[PDB]
Amino acid sequence: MAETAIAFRCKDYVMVAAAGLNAFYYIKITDAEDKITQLDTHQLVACTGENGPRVNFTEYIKCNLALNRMRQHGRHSSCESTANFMRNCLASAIRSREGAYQVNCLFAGYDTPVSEDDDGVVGPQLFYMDYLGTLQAVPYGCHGYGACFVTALLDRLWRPDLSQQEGLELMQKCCDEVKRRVIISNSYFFVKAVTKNGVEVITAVH
Amino acid sequence: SYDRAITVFSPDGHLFQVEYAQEAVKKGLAAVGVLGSDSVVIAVEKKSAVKLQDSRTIRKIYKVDANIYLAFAGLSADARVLINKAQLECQRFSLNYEDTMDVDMLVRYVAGVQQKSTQSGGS
Amino acid sequence: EYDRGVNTFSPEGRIFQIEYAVEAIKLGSTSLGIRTPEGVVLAAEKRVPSTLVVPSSMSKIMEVDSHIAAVMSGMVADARILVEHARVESQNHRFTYNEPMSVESCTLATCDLSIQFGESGGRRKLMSRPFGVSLLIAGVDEKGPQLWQTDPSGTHTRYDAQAIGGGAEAAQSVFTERYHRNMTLEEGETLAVDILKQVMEDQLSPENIEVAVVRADDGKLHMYTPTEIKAIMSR
Amino acid sequence: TTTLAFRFNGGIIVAVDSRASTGQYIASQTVMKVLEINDYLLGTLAGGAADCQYWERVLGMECRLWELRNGSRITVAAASKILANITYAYRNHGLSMGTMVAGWDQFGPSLYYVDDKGSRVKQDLFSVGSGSIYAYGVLDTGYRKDLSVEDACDLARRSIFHATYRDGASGGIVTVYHVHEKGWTKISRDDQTKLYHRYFPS
Amino acid sequence: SGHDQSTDVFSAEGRVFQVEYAGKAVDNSSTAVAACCKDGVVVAVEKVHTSRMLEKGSNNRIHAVDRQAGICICGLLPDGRAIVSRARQEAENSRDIFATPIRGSVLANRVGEFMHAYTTHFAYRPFGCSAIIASYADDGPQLFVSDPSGTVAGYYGVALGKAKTVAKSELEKLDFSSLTCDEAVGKLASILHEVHDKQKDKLYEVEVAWVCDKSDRKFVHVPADMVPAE
Amino acid sequence: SHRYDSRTTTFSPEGRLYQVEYAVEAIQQAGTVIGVCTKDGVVLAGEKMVPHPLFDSESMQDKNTSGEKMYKIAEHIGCSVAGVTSDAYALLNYARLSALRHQYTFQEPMAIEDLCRILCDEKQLYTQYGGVRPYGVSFLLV
Amino acid sequence: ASGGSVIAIKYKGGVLMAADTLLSYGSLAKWPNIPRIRLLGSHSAVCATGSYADFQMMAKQVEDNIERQKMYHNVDELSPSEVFSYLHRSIYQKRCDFDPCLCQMVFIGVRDGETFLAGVDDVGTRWEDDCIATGYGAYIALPLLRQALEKNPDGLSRGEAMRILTDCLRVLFYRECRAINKFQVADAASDGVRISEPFDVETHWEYEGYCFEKTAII
Amino acid sequence: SIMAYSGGSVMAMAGKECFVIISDNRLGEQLKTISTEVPKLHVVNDSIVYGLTGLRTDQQTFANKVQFRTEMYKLREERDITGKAFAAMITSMLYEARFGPWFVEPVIGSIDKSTGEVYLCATDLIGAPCEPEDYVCAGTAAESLHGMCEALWRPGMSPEELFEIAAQAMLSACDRDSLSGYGAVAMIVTKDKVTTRLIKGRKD
Amino acid sequence: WSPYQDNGGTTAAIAGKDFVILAGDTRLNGDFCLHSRHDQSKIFQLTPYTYMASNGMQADRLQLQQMLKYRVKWYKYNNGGKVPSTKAIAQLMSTMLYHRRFFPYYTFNMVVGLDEEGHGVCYSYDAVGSTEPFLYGTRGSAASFVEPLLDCLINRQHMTSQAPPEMTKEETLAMLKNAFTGAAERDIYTGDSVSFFIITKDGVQQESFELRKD
Amino acid sequence: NEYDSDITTWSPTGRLFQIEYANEAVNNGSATVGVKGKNFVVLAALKRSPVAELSSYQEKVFEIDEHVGMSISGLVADGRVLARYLRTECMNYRYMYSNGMPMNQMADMIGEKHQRHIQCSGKRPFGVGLLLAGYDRQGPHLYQTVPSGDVYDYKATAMGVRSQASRTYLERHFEHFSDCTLDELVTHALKALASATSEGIELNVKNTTIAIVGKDTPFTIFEEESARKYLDGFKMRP
Ligand SMILES: Cc1ccc2nc(C(=O)NC3CCCC3)cc(Nc3ccccc3)c2c1
Repeated sequence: MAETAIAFRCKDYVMVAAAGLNAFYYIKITDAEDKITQLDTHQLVACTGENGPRVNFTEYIKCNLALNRMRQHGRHSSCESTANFMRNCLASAIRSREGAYQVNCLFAGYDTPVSEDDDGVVGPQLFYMDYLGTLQAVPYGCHGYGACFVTALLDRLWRPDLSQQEGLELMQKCCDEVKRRVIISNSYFFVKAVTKNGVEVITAVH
Repeated sequence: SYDRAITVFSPDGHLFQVEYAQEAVKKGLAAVGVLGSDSVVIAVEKKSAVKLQDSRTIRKIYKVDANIYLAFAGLSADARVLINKAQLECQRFSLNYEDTMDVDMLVRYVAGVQQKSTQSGGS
Repeated sequence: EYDRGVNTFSPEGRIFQIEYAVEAIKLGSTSLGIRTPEGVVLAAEKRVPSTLVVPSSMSKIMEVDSHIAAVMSGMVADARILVEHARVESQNHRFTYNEPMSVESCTLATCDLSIQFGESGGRRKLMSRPFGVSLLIAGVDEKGPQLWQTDPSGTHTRYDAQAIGGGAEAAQSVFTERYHRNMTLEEGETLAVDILKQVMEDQLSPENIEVAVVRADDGKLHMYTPTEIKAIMSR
Repeated sequence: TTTLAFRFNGGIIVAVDSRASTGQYIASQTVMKVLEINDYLLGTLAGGAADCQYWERVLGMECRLWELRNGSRITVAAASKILANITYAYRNHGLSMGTMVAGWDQFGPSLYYVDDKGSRVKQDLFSVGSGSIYAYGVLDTGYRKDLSVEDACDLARRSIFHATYRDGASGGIVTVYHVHEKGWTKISRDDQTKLYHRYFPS
Repeated sequence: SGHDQSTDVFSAEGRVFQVEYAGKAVDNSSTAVAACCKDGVVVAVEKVHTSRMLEKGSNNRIHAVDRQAGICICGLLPDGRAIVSRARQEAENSRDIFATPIRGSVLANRVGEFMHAYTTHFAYRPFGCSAIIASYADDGPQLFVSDPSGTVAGYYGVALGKAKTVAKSELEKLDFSSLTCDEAVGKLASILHEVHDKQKDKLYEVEVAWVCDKSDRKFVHVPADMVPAE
Repeated sequence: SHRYDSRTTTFSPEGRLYQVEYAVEAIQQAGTVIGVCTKDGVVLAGEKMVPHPLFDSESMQDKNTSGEKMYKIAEHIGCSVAGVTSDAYALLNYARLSALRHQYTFQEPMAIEDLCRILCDEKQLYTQYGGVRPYGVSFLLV
Repeated sequence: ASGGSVIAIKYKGGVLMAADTLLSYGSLAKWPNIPRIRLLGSHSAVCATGSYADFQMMAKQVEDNIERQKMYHNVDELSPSEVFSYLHRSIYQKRCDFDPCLCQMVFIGVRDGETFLAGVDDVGTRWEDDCIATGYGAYIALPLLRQALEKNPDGLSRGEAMRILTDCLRVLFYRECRAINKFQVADAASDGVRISEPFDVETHWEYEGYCFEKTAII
Repeated sequence: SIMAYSGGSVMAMAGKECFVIISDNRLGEQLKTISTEVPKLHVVNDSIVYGLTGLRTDQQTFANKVQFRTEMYKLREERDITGKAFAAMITSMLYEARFGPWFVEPVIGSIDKSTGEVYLCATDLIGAPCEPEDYVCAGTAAESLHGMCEALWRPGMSPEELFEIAAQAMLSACDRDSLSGYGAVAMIVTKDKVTTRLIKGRKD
Repeated sequence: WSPYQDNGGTTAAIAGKDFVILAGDTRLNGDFCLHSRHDQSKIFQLTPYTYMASNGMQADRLQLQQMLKYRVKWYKYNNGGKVPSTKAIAQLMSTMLYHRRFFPYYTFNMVVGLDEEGHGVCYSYDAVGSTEPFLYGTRGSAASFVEPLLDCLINRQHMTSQAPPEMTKEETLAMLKNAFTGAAERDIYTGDSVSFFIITKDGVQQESFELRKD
Repeated sequence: NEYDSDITTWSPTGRLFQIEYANEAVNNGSATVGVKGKNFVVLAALKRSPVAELSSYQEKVFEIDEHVGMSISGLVADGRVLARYLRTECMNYRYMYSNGMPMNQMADMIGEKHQRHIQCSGKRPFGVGLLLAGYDRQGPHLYQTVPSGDVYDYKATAMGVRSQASRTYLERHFEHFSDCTLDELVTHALKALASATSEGIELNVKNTTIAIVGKDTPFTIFEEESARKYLDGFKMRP
């Protein structure tokens, strides 16, 4: 909630960005900590929360996806399947003894035909995930204090057919707005993108 | 539950169940592994082309992990169970230590599982 | 055969499974152990199944701790369980008492694990059979160099010079002579090498056997390399 | 309690004070806040002293078991992962421990911070404890990667001293360790008041 | 064949042969006698010693179960000790859950039920001993016998062991209505001495216990200087 | 007692499991069913027992879930059985449960190979553990 | 049901332990004819301040242990020190299970000459001394008992101990709200422990400063 | 509270041989609208349509459980589940977690394809059923929905008239509710056909 | 009802060159009364060369003493009659104190004894077992009154004078007697008599020192 | 024989052959002798002699408590298990009552423990016999336990290989053991142990252990160094 995560999906890509803040009660431990975990070749999650639960949840999900790929002879899972698996994990956590994962997720991915018989999703996919186990497909989503600040901004400026460069400029505007309006210092924003070629780490926007 | 001693010693110091499992291995498809300067080659017998099998290819060499591959001789279903155990062990290792399991670590785990199969009651 | 149970007694009073597991030891490779005031020496015959085997992958001598080594004879697959248990117990002793664990205590823990076999499930899952392994644990502690021997019956015995495996009786016959209380470490090493020579069907080479030494003055375990074994032979 | 550790071209520098204050009263002035996990890994004491001591002893036992089973030394990434997993298992049990794992494995130097809630972060510079707010001010201002071993040790010693001078819960003897490829060496152990007289003569 | 290897198997004629073998083991044990004297119960057993260096009182076969109840063992002594432990558990359960001493008939029924449960399962074998329960509870003096088969029977006078028939015949000569414990102790000791063969059991001792009004209804051993010399 | 234990999950001097072979022999006497996998569908054709004149048809609605020889595991999965039919019903229920559990977890249809694998581990488990007889049934999955 | 204070003092030849025969239910003096001193074994006695149900259960558990051990095995009866050790361990085990025996017990015993006197709390604290007191006897009677002990360190005779014990009982009746003038004294000596019949002490209420006019608030 | 965290409202109304079930589109976090295109209706079969209201994660988990149960029922029992049996199954599922309750509140409408009888149900979070013959409604705008349905509903409505009444009631109830709105989605289920419609609403 | 109770009292240890001086005040008190003036349960002998001293709850330290004694006896059984060393007992005490971390003993303990070379060593612990070695140490109610005094006379800090020679048994005993005498005149929960244990290689000797009774 | 393969099988003559086989196992162990005096109990154990250079050590005599010890004969692992159980029970008793367990109660507990393993199908009898030497308020005690579960209270006894000679020797001097001093008791036990050795072996410190328990003497084991006082001067005079 202190750290703001942004994501928006366009015609040919999904761009996500995650603040790199890590703090101890008022002290900035570091400002460059990547909170975007790549799950599959064309899948990633931007997670907001404290380091422990976030890392444990992302590593659990990634390891389970890898194990499924091993036991299914390298068959990559669709974005909806992975999103539902994460949602089931989060929902099961909230009724367990160890408690709920205090992690808010923006899950981004690109679906490609696994074989010639495939007839599923082909475009990009974006999912908003609450820590309680909420899952919703959205054109754009945000978490953290600046989230609302970005959301209206996106409602003002987002278009379905934005190009990569114009999307980069839009993400730069969103990060600038978060830096401008949030008292919590989010100096660096760790932007990544998912396209048909996989995951790219974008350094221009930060 | 059923935990009768199945693998027991014989009056000549032999474990008959282990010898019979080895004999079952002796009737399996052949497999060879060769170690090179920068490559490891695994070849398996690939029983035959029945003309009735699926046109889609299926591998008889199994990917336990991104760096570790396995081939077997013997009973196919027991081999599949062992391979599933090895894959789960690799994932648990890479989840408890953040590092990928070495080949020797996984081999030791598999050998330990096979050993425990020879000393557990009812199995 | 399942005519008799695993807990049955022979009319002579011996447990059938334990006596059958003892005969499995004599079908294994030969292992040695020499205790001297300068230290304790472990020697073992590798007996690799082929020349393509990496000889280091069939280590007959395993390190329980920096001051305790163990050499096995019989079924090497079962010996791994015993050595892992000994390592865990030694690490627990170091954790709890902040001191190296004694050789006798390590052997006690190994035999405590070994004895837990049977068939009655009840509350605890027991082993369906005893271990087909005889262990030879060497070390250096506050009582100097100590050598102990472990049986499948779970009975530990402190020894001065013990040999297990196929060439056991011949090694003991050599032990009756040519051995005293105060041999030097080099003399013990040469004795072990000669005894391996006398009970080996194959020819002795630096890579054909495995030699380890725990020194009294150093207090640490030292695995010998093939060049060191050749240096021992060249004497 | 003030502890710091930073990574530079030449390895890792760890520095600690030696004060334990049970609230208002000074319990001891000789506490060892650097916990020598092995001859190649170092740990730090902060928070509940008993928790840190017990769990880093557990970590050292697991590292030794790893070495015995596998025949090779454990990596710092795996060693820090063991402590982080243990701590995360006990995140609802009220543990109080903030440690740093610093080591030189086959991939060069590496430093991790592990809190009492399972967090495990990997950066080039950390300060832990109630005096960290004073160390960072002296540490962030003079830190640079191309520091000499003597210069890095001086910077760490000066930062710990400046932490002990203003923080009432920090003090005692400033101790400085250096972790290099061959392991670690206890670089220095200097009294804090003598450090004041050395840094501010006359 | 295989019809006599476990207790969970009936024979073709409706018999459980393992229980009969346990009873045969009981029948090869040392002789014991007991008498209910309308004012108390007196039990007397013979202990055969295989060594002359045994301390006096070794291998006690009579054990107090409660204040007023005791059990004599005829057969395998360790099995009798297990049965005595079960009887002691039964007696203290009554004193703790129901705040009353256990009645002799109730204790005998509990002992019989405990002994019978080992004759119905394949994983256990029947006890190789018979239990003589002597009680002086609120239901008066009581003398019961529990068979390895688990059946219990009340007696005025009873004999068990190798020299059973002759001891029973000697017991048939008593009145049991005018008989008192003071003379019953001597009568039982004399019967045991007379019926015992002196050329096969060289070392023998007579162990006598009783619970009547003279001991405040407490099951104790006799004073040492009360049984006859021989 | 251990005397009457048949030792189903034990090896023989030839490394062969006699219970598995006897189950295979049992399946040999079951009705024949043939599967043909084409490019536009898969066909299952099986011989059912001669209809007695007093046989009655269960007046089930939705006459596409289970027949006398052929059953539906999921909307995208079907199967045919050969062998002990009563053993086949339990495994069919297990397969349906596994497919619906996979749909619960991932909200996608289970892969045919995955379902085939998951119910094969069930059959394998009874040949190594438990000390009971294995399932005497063969499945043709489509 | 709760019991009042218990006091005990060692004299030259044995131990004396006094307690009132009253169980109260809050401020209600519910039962004035309760024998609170219970005999354990053939050598010891116990009396508890506080909950009477917990004391009943603990005394039953302790007495069953002695008799069963003596009866089941041909062994000597437990010494008073051993009985008190078992009692203390049982009380502490109850405390560690968060089901404490909410009593403060005074324990006396004599065997073959050696005298034992001890006290134990509901939480596991145990101690031994020449004078023990629980409840308000710890604040009221105990200073007087200690003074009487220290005025003659060679040892108190039975009459001297009884006199100071009755004085302490009189003061307790004066100053303790939940008390009655009816007490029992158990005497542990070489032959065994003997509980006396209930008795009362003589009181004084005729001080000249106690009159109506001097105490009046006009 | 937890039931109003996600917002949302559902209402079912009974026609003659038909029923109209309508849900709002808003999904939010206690004030903030996460999405405006999240209907809460679920189709079990050609005869039963039910909606869930409450915590959104609980809505999704309970919907997955119900889908599992209905698919297993249709596999075991070679037939479509009926409305009354489906409502009873939901009641049992909700009462199993009586002390760990799910935070949903279902609204079930069903019709007999052969008879035409209409069955409505609306249980509590622990499964306490409620089967009237006019209408059921759950959600944050439950009071306003009840008022509008009480004021507008009549017994013998046609599918079109019933749909208009339901749409008007839903929109007017969402206007007075801050946690519901953004249009509506309606399903008219008759004996012969099923129609799905999306109804204009305020963007507030 | 609370499962904890503080019985007061204070202990103090000073480690010499070839000896250890352990000391504990013999006074057990309850809520507001005084249970005994001759309580000797504070100091417990584990081995002929190792002692433990506990402050706080009396029942908790009795239980801890029993656990330590039986662990030491098990160690002796499992090591061929070899008695555990002082450092081994210190580590065992730390481990067992931490094992009850969630229901801690209400004890503050010190383990004292001789090293392998014979030189005396002291160990101090918190409630949950945080061990720390030192040459002296005071625990209990009067620790804050006597620990700074031991700091001034032993470390000799802020003194522009040559350090006096290292103290013998007699001077250390006299210093500790002064410390307890000063503590008993200002702390209300300590002081009826002090038990001193002087631990050397030639056995251990015991001494009793009189204090005020108010 | 078709009635000896199981423990829960009664012989048609009323015998349990598995327990008899366990007794045979006990009869093949190293010889040991127990002697009880008026205040002391002395155990003598015959350990393996070295083969002219090779001294093997195996622990047969165990210390159970301050007042109790025992000597095993037969299966060493069973003896170790019984020693662990007895030590645990002694520690439990001394914790509850702050005193040592009485010897009669201890013997009853060992008997019950032995009986617990002779009636269940999934159990086997302990192939070891024990000689318990202790002291309590009732004076010296000397017990012998067998795999069947019987516990014998003995003035003096022996068990192991060729122990009939030791027993028949002790049957001539046992009635005087109530008057012999500690040294005389040790000499009697040593003579009994020497009566059980082979022809060409004489008792000496290298192959004999001496355990002593008394009224003011905690159970003390005597081996190579400490046994010089009792074995250096000792020879069997026929
Ligand atoms: C990386 C880091 C940076 C600053 C840290 N600062 C404090 C700390 O106590 N700061 C004081 C309070 C606010 C200002 C002064 C504590 C930390 N870790 C920690 C220590 C012990 C237990 C658990 C965690 C830190 C870790």
